[PDB]
Amino acid sequence: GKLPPGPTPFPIIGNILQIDAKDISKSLTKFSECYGPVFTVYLGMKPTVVLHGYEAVKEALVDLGEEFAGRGSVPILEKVSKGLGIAFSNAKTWKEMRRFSLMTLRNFGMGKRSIEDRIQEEARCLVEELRKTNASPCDPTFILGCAPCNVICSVIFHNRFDYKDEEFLKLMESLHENVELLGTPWLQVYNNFPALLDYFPGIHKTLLKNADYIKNFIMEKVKEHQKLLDVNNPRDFIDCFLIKMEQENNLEFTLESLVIAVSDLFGAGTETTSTTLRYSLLLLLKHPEVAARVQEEIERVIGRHRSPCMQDRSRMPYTDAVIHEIQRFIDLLPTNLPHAVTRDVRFRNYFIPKGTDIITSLTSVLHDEKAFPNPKVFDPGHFLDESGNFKKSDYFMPFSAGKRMCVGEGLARMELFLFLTSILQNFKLQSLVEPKDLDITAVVNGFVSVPPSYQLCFIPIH
Ligand code: HEM
Ligand SMILES: O=C(O)Cc1ccccc1Nc1c(Cl)cccc1Cl
Repeated sequence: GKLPPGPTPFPIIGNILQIDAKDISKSLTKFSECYGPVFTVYLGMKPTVVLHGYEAVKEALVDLGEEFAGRGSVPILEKVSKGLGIAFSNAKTWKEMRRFSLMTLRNFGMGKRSIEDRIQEEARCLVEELRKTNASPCDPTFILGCAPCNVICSVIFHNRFDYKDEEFLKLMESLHENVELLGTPWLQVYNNFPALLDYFPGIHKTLLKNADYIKNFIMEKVKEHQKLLDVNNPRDFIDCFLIKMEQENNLEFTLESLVIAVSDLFGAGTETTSTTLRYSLLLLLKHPEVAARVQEEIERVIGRHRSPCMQDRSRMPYTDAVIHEIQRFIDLLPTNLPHAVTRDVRFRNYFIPKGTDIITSLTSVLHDEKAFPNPKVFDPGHFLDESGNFKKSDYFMPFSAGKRMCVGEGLARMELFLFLTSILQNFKLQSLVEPKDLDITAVVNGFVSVPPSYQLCFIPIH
């Protein structure tokens, strides 16, 4: 019996007034200092168990993986998914979509053209459009959003779009707008106070219009794929899904579920990778010696006359340590994505009833002071041994862990490695201000820690 301890909840509104509206993780870490690694908080009337620290997070997500494999409250967004898709689905529907997606999203899961090849083509397109900035000051937000989005287009539709393509920009504008409107760390909130929906219908209204533009953009391509389907040679996510439908026995596979599953991948993989890439460049501007050392490794291992490839990563410990350090340092999703227990569970000396929402503090793992000495300081050394070789850490958990762990983790890491090295191989980064005046403090917008706005010049290396 009994839920974990926690701050005394004021009637109806819960612990809201005790949580920093700008930085919930910071609040969760303060609560943990006086309630321990496992505590409860109220985002309204319903209790939410918070897991803080590597041991608690790992014990639940990994050791008790099935119990914590549920997708917690994610209002509106969960509703547009209609219990289908991957991110907000649960039980059998989730299991089948996730299994299908993992098998399909392998490097060579969709024919002879690997996911790596697709990312390499995009890395070249990214370098080309950066050349078009002609070494003038520019905000990289747009182009850095296009590349990741195009990578997903390539793996889903087997097609990429020009960075000036109307529908594509629209897709990104529809994706962006939708994630912005439906942005908040709590998330559990829209499943609580209905009066707020009417006070601020703006956030909830355009979603049907744009999330439908997304669903419509996708459905349109699906129809095109059905006419060109080759059962012996599927070349993208859609074909593989269409084949799974043709033969089948699976009622979980419909054109409706395909559209939603594709919406999820786009939603989960576009903004995260884009933000990480944008934050990467900022950190390189902030610590130019890091950028210089990565370039030294690029020249020595890859050289100047060929595109970087995944095989290069194992031979580039410094660059790998830098990519790991960027993800750990930026802590993209401070509180992960909301989980929920799939059944009554006795976690340690506490009892957690089925359906209870769970929040895991990834910030507490990624910034553990013992696993990463001086955790608030950017230092690739956190992933380097005394001999300059790459050093793994069980605390490197930016993609989460367990049964719900990021489905596109492999794809994301390839994108970071190939885009960053292709960028540093072809350009020197020049900031308008000195590193000492460069703001690198993140501001959590929705679920994501985004870097402050900045501009830079991409000076071609020749
Ligand atoms: C730097 C980029 C990325 C980061 C940091 C990231 C991080 C994460 C995290 C922390 C979660 C939540 C895990 C949980 O519930 O415990 C997640 C979920 C997910 N991610 Fe990513 N992600 C990134 C890129 C990608 C990409 C490129 C794709 C798409 C191909 C994608 C697809 C997914 C999906 C489908 C889920 C939901 C999985 C499920 O509920 O079973 N992610 N991601
Ligand atoms: O699913 C979407 O349409 C995007 C979306 C909206 C709200 C909350 C989460 C997500 N996707 C998502 C996922 Cl699945 C993991 C990490 C980060 C993000 Cl933004």
